[PDB]
Amino acid sequence: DFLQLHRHDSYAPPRPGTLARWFVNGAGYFAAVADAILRAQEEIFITDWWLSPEVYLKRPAHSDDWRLDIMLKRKAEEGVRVSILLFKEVELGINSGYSKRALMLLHPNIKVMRHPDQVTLWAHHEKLLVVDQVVAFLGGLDLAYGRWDDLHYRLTDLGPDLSHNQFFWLGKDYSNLITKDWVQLDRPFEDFIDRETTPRMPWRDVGVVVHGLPARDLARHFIQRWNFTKTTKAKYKTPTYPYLLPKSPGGQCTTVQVLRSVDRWSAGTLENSILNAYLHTIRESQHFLYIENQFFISCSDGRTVLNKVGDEIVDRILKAHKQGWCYRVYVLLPLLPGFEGDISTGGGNSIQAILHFTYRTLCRGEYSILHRLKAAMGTAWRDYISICGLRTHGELGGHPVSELIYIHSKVLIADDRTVIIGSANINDRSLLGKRDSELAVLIEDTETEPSLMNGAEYQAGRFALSLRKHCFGVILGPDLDLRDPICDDFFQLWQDMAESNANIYEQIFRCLPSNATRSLRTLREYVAVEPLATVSPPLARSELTQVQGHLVHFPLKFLEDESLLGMIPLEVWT
Repeated sequence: DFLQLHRHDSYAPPRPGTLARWFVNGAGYFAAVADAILRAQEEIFITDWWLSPEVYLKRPAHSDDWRLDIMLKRKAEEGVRVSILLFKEVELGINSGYSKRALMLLHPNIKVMRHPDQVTLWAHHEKLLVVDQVVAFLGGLDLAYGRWDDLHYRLTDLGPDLSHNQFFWLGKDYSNLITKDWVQLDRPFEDFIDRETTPRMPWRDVGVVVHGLPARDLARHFIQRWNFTKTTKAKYKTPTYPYLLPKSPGGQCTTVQVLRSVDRWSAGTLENSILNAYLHTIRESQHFLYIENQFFISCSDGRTVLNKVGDEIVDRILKAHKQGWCYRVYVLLPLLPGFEGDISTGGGNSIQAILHFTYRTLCRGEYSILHRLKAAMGTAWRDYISICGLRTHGELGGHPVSELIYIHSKVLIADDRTVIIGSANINDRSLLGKRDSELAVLIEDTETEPSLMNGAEYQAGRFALSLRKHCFGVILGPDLDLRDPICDDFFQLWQDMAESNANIYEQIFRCLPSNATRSLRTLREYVAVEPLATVSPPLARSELTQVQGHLVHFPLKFLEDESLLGMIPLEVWT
């Protein structure tokens, strides 16, 4: 199975008959992770870009039960060997030193290695937990603060002996990473933003659990990285860090293939099979793509942006337009990048740098998707691609408040039949292989159910259709017909709701980003106006009843008059 590369040049072959189950949001994912830890008998393997030891896997907490570090300590006390690989930041505020020391203190059977020790731009980004080399969790969710959430996407959490606790996010877990970055992680149960005045930011993400052969394949990636990391410095070469060896509930039978991005620096071998699977899946798609991703930085110029995901999307749309076939691309992006900054004053240079490359993919310049579509078909591009974000509202301090829903997912769905779930963002950092290390699974359905595709009967895949309908249903908010994802009536309904919700949120909250602020000049005057939410809470509440779902148009004109791009290498942002 591992003497030679496979489909998409992956180290692992496709695995038919694999039981797999998807998760939307951290609540179900973290609870299933907890259940799997509890039943571990031999080994637990964990990779994290950030691991918060005191995070709770089930909420709300009333004791030390379900706290990550306590759960791992008890399993280690039972004889389970826990092996953990953490990213070593440049003291970023993730504080891997605190995580390492806390985990190593728990029990002698828990071993942690950090990497890299050299200065580099790139990171270990994959999120993985494997139990007994037979059950594997992956996706966009780190076992970290701020990640737990559910369909309620709560903006508030108002209700150390925890017996009477009612909070869902204790201490550092209550957070809004755009308002303020994490500080003082060695004080896990102390707030660092004002619960009474400062809404948290909802976190949307996608995970998956796979059983059997793909879980063993994922264990083999962990083992390869573990044994490679042993050789990186003298402390890790000793038997204190043992050589690891491959061991030769709602799940759907599928065909699953593991994919990864790794390089010499990260694993001692080269692979970019996530990128390969993305390009092949887009090229071979026949009806639609649904893309929910934290980043959308693509369209190659051969110099500053290299990955061709955006280029394959353009070619696929142009091909469908040339042949006269119905084809839709849904892109769901976070309305603002997840960096600390004040968007009312422009957002700061980190936010603006990401915004620059985001709009470069979307609609600004010769390489953008919309410029190349407009060139071939003019205004008809709106028939083939819709770019949206998510927003919600609640109440705090006696008046409505609003916040974007942070899309941290890294998922693609094609044709209601194929799904890619992993850690890889759509940017060069995740996809080129040479930069950040990443994991993903390509999930192809072999079992189907009768559905619709532009009005015709269509055998859709069970795993993909259930996931796609769950995304659409949450995003759109009973009598909605979600069977057909590309027919004219539904696509119009999608665009109408995205525009209607965006207009209402702008009328009530004057929230940013917005097409109303195309320069920093106009932004300065725009934010000096008090929004209706606080001027007249009753009038604001009445208008907010017309919102349905969370879908909002992604404003394509925000700060379009500014350049948005000093000595940091540009590849930091791509």
